[PDB]
Amino acid sequence: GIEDAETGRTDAVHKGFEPKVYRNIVERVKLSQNEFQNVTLIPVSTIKRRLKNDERFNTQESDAIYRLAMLLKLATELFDDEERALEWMKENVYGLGGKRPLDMVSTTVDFEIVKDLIGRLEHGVFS
Amino acid sequence: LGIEDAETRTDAVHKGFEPKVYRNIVERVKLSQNEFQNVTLIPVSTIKRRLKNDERFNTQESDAIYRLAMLLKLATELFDDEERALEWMKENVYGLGGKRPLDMVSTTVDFEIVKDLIGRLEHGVF
Amino acid sequence: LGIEDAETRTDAVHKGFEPKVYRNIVERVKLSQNEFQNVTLIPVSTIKRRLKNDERFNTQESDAIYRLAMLLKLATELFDDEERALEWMKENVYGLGGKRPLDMVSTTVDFEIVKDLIGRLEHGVF
Amino acid sequence: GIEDAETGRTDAVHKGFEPKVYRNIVERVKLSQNEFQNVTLIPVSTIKRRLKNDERFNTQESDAIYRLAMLLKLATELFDDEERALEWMKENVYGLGGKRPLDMVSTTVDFEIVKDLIGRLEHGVFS
Amino acid sequence: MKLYRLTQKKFADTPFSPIGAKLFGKRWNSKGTEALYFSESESLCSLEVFVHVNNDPAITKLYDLYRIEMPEYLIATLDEEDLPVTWRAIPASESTQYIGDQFLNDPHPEFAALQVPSTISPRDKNYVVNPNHPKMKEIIKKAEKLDFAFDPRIFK
Amino acid sequence: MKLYRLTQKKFADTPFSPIGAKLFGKRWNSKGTEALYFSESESLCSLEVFVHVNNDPAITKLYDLYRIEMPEYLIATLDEEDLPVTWRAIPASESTQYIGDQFLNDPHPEFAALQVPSTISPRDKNYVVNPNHPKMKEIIKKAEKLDFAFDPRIFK
Repeated sequence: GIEDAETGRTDAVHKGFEPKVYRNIVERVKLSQNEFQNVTLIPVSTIKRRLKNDERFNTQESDAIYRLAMLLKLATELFDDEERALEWMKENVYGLGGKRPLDMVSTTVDFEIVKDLIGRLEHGVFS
Repeated sequence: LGIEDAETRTDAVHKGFEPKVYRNIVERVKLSQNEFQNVTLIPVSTIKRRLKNDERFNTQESDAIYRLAMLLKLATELFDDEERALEWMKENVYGLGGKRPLDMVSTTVDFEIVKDLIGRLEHGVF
Repeated sequence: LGIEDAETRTDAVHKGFEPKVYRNIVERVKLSQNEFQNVTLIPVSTIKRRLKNDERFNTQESDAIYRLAMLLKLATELFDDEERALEWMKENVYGLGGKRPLDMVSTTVDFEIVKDLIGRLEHGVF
Repeated sequence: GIEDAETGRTDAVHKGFEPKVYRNIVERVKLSQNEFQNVTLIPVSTIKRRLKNDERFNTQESDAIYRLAMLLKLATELFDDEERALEWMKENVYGLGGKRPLDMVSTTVDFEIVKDLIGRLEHGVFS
Repeated sequence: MKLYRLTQKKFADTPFSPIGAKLFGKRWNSKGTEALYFSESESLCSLEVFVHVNNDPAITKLYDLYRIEMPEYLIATLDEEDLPVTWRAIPASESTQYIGDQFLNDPHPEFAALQVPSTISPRDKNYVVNPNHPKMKEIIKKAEKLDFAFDPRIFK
Repeated sequence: MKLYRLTQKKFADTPFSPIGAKLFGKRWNSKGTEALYFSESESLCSLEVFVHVNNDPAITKLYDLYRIEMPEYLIATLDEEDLPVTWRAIPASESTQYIGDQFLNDPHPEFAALQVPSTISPRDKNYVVNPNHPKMKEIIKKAEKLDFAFDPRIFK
């Protein structure tokens, strides 16, 4: 249950996400550097500096990226389709008070709220 | 007891955490400003900056503080005693890879891990 | 009696009207191809073109034919007799500005006007 | 109850709509010449020829334009707002089987369907 | 039974006029037949109308909600077997029109309302009421005007 | 009374497990409290879940609908006065959590379900059921799996 050989998910965040992770995410979620900054609160200059110097993202930045990737995973599990997961991630949600799920990965509180919403939807619990 | 320094709140993190909250929390968990820095990944000089005025902490720092408070409340519900809660929070556990629960509130993922651990302890697994 | 040559249909207009419908209708209203041209604003040569093959009329022409059929059915419900319905359709009325009901099916607006007139006659205003 | 002095609405269609009507409509409904052609089935070349030669639209073309203008009027009466009326005109409607109201002014049958839908919505009748 | 109707505020002077049904009703009645439309709940009543205007989240501001108490003894029930297959077609089938017409234009009306299945959710029932029934005026006198509690932001 | 629940097809082996309520329930219960969520109608049941995914008009293909018959004698009713003002807040108030918890964790349970008002339409009632009630297994045995007739194209 470990990614690669020892990276896993916990060790990956503290070791530091490689910029390839950011590249794959920005290609899969189809969001610009400004939109990535908006969802993860990671400065645009920081992203450019990581990409050019081939420097891995730090642990708080990697934790932000992790919350976003976990949102992608949970939504794809919800819809059994990545495209519908993305549409819903960019869609305003009544259970989030009108905020889209992408706006709910900046902190851990919003991330817990959206995770519980996804669980309720899976199990048909009323919100 | 969470009402004493919290609103039982998602909006307070984006609004920013008031310094009174920092004071009350670091006193109830009985750690120094350096220990607070180590556990929340918030530089001690940043604590000093916020305390210079009555300015609120930014959303990420308030988020770390919220993680600390949630760990405290969950452990207190677990042991049904706050002293036992702290006495377990400051203890290195083999389940957490040689890290104390207090070392598990710097990141969202470590927070999820320590939450799952507290939940399994509530199940009373032996 | 509308079932005899109609589907009791919005889709048939976009699909286009079959020539059998044109035949049955011009016979039940007893008008020549030139009279059909005058009432539906459909050139008689276009009728000949459609009749050359079994091709259907375009949506606008089928729309005019539908207006004609709807006038017939509404007047028949009004007088409770199809002969009286035609005998009123081919009559210049002072209410329609010296134009017969049959002259009121070339355009949507004139169709609305003659429909409102038939409705007021159903109310039996004297 | 007559527009201008004698134009009204019935006399206007047979007399022929002036190109100013098309100009005002395309400015108010915010639709291109291609979209106007799509909703009224009037050829684009015909529209250009009317506009350049200062020729009024013929009676069938004016009847098409009339159905569209009547849709605008009835929708604005429905919402008491022209902007909401336009949004709904460009919006897919469950009562129209998924077609937007703009697609329902090409013939008179679709126009009657949409008029009755608007009436039902005004009086709260179920469709 | 508690039945819910809604109509635009402009019609507040005559909220239960069968005119809308006569002029525009297509599903359970044909033109000229007098009818009133009610629903078992506020939510179904609201959906039936607002689905066609789901782009406006403040549609409620143009409308007024009303509720009546319909005695159980004058509520009749249809049968699915009599219901045709196209009863749920967006181009309303004439068969439902005529079932409703038969109920609504019926002289000597024993029942005042007919339970029909909702086009949106057939297991939840709408109710078509004949105004020409004798014991309806009283029901209209006892009617209560409600404030909307349904949330139109459901349609985002 | 006929009560409607829905859950994703993947959970068909255990449709009435209170696990979703325990792990994710926020409105009428808090984490760890076992609960089941039902609605008075298929439409309200469907809305409560699908409003948050109203962008997908084929959401029904991921879900399964179930219905139970709840005896009237073990359905309890709340009072509006006990209900707080923030009960309808999207950040679910802890007060509703604890009312539900008190009902659900109650030993010696006389009633099996509590009638609560829907967050979408308060006049239409959802029902929160305690699985720990004695006369529930039978109700789960008699449950019927339904095909969805609600139309998700309502959300366009």
